[PDB]
Amino acid sequence: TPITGKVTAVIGAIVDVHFEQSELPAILNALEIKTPQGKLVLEVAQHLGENTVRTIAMDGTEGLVRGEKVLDTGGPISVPVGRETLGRIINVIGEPIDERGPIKSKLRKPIHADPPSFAEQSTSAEILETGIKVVDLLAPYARGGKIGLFGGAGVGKTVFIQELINNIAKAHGGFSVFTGVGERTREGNDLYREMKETGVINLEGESKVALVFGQMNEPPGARARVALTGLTIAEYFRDEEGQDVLLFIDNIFRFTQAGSEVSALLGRIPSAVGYQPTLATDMGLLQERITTTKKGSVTSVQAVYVPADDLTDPAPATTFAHLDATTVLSRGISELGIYPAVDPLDSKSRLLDAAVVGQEHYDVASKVQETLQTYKSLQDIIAILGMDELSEQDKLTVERARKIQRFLSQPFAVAEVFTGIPGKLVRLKDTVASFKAVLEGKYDNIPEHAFYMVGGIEDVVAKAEKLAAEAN
Amino acid sequence: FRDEEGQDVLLFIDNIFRFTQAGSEVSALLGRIPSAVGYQPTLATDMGLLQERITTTKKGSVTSVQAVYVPADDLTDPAPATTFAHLDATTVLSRGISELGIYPAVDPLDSKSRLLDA
Amino acid sequence: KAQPTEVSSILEERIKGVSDEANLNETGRVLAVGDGIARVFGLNNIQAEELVEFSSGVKGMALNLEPGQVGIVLFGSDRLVKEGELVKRTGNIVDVPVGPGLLGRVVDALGNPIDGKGPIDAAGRSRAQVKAPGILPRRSVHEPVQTGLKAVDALVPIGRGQRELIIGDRQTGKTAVALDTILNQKRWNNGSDESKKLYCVYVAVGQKRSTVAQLVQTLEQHDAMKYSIIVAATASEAAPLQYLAPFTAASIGEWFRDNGKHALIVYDDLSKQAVAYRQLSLLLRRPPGREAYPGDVFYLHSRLLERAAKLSEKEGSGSLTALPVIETQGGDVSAYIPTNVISITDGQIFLEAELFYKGIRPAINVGLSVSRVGSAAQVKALKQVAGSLKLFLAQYREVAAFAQFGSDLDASTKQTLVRGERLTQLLKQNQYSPLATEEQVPLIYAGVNGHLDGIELSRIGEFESSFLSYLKSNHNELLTEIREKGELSKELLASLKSATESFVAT
Amino acid sequence: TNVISITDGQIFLEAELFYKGIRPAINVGLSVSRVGSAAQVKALKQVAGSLKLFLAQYREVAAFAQFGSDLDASTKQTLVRGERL
Amino acid sequence: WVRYEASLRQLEQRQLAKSVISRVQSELGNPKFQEKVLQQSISEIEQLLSK
Amino acid sequence: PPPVRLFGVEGTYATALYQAAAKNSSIDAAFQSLQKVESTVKKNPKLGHLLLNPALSLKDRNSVIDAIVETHKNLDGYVVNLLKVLSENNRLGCFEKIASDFGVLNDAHNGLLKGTVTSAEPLDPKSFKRIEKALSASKLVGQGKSLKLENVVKPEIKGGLIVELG
Repeated sequence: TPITGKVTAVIGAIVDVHFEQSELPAILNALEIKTPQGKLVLEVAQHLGENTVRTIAMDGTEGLVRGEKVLDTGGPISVPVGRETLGRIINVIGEPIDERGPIKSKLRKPIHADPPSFAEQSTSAEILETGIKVVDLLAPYARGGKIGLFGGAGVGKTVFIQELINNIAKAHGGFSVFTGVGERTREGNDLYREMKETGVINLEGESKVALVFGQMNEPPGARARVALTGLTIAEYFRDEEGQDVLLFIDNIFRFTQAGSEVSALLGRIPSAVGYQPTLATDMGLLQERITTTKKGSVTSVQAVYVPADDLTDPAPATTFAHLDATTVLSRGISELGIYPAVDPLDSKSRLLDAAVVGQEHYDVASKVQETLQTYKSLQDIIAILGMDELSEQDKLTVERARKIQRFLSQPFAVAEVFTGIPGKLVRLKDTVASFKAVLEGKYDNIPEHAFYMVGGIEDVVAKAEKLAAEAN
Repeated sequence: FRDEEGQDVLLFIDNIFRFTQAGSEVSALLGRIPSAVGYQPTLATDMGLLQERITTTKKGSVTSVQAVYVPADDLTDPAPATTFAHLDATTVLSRGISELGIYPAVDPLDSKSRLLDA
Repeated sequence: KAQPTEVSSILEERIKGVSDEANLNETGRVLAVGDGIARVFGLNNIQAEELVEFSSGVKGMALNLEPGQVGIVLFGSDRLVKEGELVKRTGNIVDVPVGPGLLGRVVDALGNPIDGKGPIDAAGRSRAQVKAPGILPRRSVHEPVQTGLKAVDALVPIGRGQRELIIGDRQTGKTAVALDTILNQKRWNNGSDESKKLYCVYVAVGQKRSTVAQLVQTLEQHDAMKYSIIVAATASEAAPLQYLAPFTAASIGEWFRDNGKHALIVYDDLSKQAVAYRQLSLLLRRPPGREAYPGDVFYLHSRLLERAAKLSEKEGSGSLTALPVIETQGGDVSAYIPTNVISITDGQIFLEAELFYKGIRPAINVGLSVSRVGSAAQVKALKQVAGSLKLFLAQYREVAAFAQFGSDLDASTKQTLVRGERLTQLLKQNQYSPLATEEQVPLIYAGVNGHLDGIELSRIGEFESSFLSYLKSNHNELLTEIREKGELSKELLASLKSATESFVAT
Repeated sequence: TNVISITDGQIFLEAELFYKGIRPAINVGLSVSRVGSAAQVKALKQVAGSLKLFLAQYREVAAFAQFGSDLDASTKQTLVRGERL
Repeated sequence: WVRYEASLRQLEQRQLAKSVISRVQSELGNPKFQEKVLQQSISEIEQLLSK
Repeated sequence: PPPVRLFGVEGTYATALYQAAAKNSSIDAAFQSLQKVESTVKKNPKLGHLLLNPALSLKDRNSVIDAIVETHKNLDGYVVNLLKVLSENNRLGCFEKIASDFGVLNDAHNGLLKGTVTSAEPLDPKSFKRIEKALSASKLVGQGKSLKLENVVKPEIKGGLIVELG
């Protein structure tokens, strides 16, 4: 028979339905309340007893008359799945946000589903080449891994994700996807535009990208569950399709923020930094679910917007563990003017080892990091006394390090909006050789300002010659 | 022991900093709201009671010796400052630049003795 | 006023009809009230977030439809209200009297006029919390605009839907930055061009009513009230009013932009709106969140800002560009509300404390300020020709970044420092003096071409005025073209070079 | 804090050391071990008894070399010994 | 002159309200509330019989 | 399902009593013992009102409940069990007695004062609310006609504000 429930109370976005019958809706299942403006599905979140279960809204909470008949799907939100998803930017409910109508999905797996099996986890050391210098040498990107770009508020996260998308997708060799949570509306529009223009999603042809957008506008529950819907689409595209699938999550910190906003109204006592009482557990359940098992390859880009620009925040701290190749970008480096903004002394990839990208590459990165750390360590005495007051060896290292830091930025293909230069993708081997040379003084006399926003050391020398022509 | 034997009965406390950690853990473990230190409401009462237990009487004295572990230069903590200004004489045994070539491992400079008069 | 008598008769006739069709027998009775929040029983079938009409006269929203006791905040003073007074269900979600007629009128929380001008017509009364356009109904920033004051605006534009943000200390006059930004709705809006029209609608969230009067007078005297609807929420006004005000501005922005004309908005000090949400949450029953402020601070802030966008031609290619203004303490960029909002808004213009007393009436931290769209949607004068001038702005800002205590390594750095410092002493567009899309590039172009840089730095304060007047009455054709042709061509660059020689001469 | 009050000690691997190239990154000065060499094979002990003091001296000259200037014989010798160790 | 006119117009509504206070006091003072009770009863009867 | 949930606040006990007794007939039977109990409590100013105090001991609470039940079989039915359960669960249920009465009215009587612009204290004990309402109102107007004074119709305030604010 039909299951109907009456909305007993709607407080904030955490609504209550007192399904006054025997078989109450299951936890983590979908309850549908028929608001006149749509299907305000709900996530039955806590069986508060007395035939009352508290739900998280998957849409607007305004105007829900206390006592609306709520019909229960019974199982999890059945996100449509299949190749048909490609080219359609689904919504958090799986509803096709693309004004192309319903998408004919052969099936629909549950949004919530079991994580990868502990014994089905294909360990890999393959490095995916993205071309950006910090991505090139300082922290390799694991092919079919989970690279997290935990970084400050828009201080490079959106642009870095966009450039990486425009880079990897063309040669993705599979069926990628894009999942956003709390995405800036204009940024979401721009991402859709770039995917359409790059040919990644062909409107009337083959599409290698299927999108699920969870922009910040939505209700908190929608913001939290949108990334879960993306992860379900991704895992379905990884096992069933069995081919490499690149799923990128933007501002996964917004998912934790949704958890934080929901939890307080959900009756959980306040936790650390007021964060949701279940930060790590939920973040794992929505992160550990994403992995490249033997069933298929998963390229995961999970940007985390470290609140308060201080990675000491408990949510970013819990985020740091579950991600493999961490490329931290912080406002300190940005304020120096370097667009790529990567904190080279911090951003590291455990995918990078001696036997991973080359003994020479490992030594090059080690020397570069040592030099930059020396510069940071001596910055205090430099400011207090001056460059002259210290050693000429120390002065030489400081000058080389300043040149290296000024070499860290690069022109990215979509960032040409800001720097204005057509984008430059530095070859991994070429970049390693360039850095080894620059530390070794094969171009130590080139100009510092001719080291920023160029390609490899070849473009560096070309820029030095151009500066010799113009600056004089 | 002081009450009965009436001899100058020593008194050593292992880690009064650990004692304070335990007191705060009790307060939080209790329903009480720990706020008379900013993280501890009972710190005043319990710490004062324990310290004033070390008392000198006309019959005799029960000299105490409490060890206030330094939470690595915790100058901020109100309870550590209450303990440090809850005594009279002390000795500072640092592991850095004080255990260096010293079996006593003490720092005769930073030490103090209020009882020290000619 | 016989018209007042007629209005009284019409209103009392409406009231007599209402009484005859009361249809209110089991409607709720306010159980208790306080802090602008009233706990009311009954109202057994009240739709969520619907205004409730209260006997004491002051109405209020109904936020928490708790089990039984439905919580309705009071959008007005409590000295009138009392427990047990009847609570009448308005039956409608909170909707704002919205439409083009509100022009020049200052409206209260839901839209009650407060100046004393009587009724203002309506082109729709929509709910205060509308769902913003998604992906497909959204679009890029393909149409630029002018911020009016040069105000580092050619540097970091403010385009179609550019959700820019600001910050500052108390009495930082960031409000004045907003006011000048609005005044630029007189060099395009006051014409007849819808494509140039950016019908601004400021806000007044929690300001001393005297400051409201100052704003109204400054709007009228410079003839701004012809194009700016300034929704008001007094500090003396009640907390629910201040909290709902940003939603009212959102409603007005929808009523304008949704019609298909390119419109703009500038929320007032939104820190007061956050404090109001704090009052609403921490006072009714909701447990506090991070930074002791209510948990959904980001939710409210987004639901305000995310309403603003730039729809596509599918929706009419209109836009509601927004300039939300947030306030800190001590110019604190690093704060819960400030940092969280800076994630939401797409542009930032940081106003400091030192510079606010150090060197500039604008005192906009050029290096700190940024906008997520510099290329797309910038003044075609400032980029299509002066794109090198924008890169030079970034470069000279980086140059002045290092100009604290380093020695004189060479002459190149010193020359860059002197020229950029003259430029910075120049670029501050004086208060309430919006005049831009005519010689924007001129400052950097002359600095690199050595026209103004040869002048004394202090003297530039009048040299710029003389150069502008010379371009106006002498280079009138070229200056007017730079205004209208939409670009400063190499030929126009040469003619401007000739005009620059003339300015250098006389 | 609770662990450092209950545990045996620490190898407080500060991020600067690992960034300074020293992988593994036991910041020797910030390290600690209550048990110590008494729980060690003395073959290690005969050399560690000097290793610890040499690292300690290097800690004493780290600031002096941070200034990047000359000094006496003991200081320069200590700096070279510490960097080499 | 225009400002004086605007202020006098406001004075008009203020004086109208002030006399309305006396007008309301008349309503209670005169037992037209007796003449109002039957009207209230009839209006309520019609309202209840409406649906 | 009960006629309508009473929104808790120590009304959970009364709601449960209504539901359980509604499993049986236990309708007039339930309300009768409750009415007798409330009358008995009123019949003892002290020791039955001061007996409704938190300070009463658990033995004291059980004993007081037992003594109140000792008035012959005036505590007949499931009300005895409910009283004993409250004797340790929640001491005060005079409001729960009124809530039990409210549930009884909801089961059988219904009706409450209309209001609108009238402050009358009448009742319309009939299931339907489309016929008897007018008769009840007209009768209460033409019979008794007590203090139903809302002072004046709020529309006076409405017009006064409307005119006074342009």
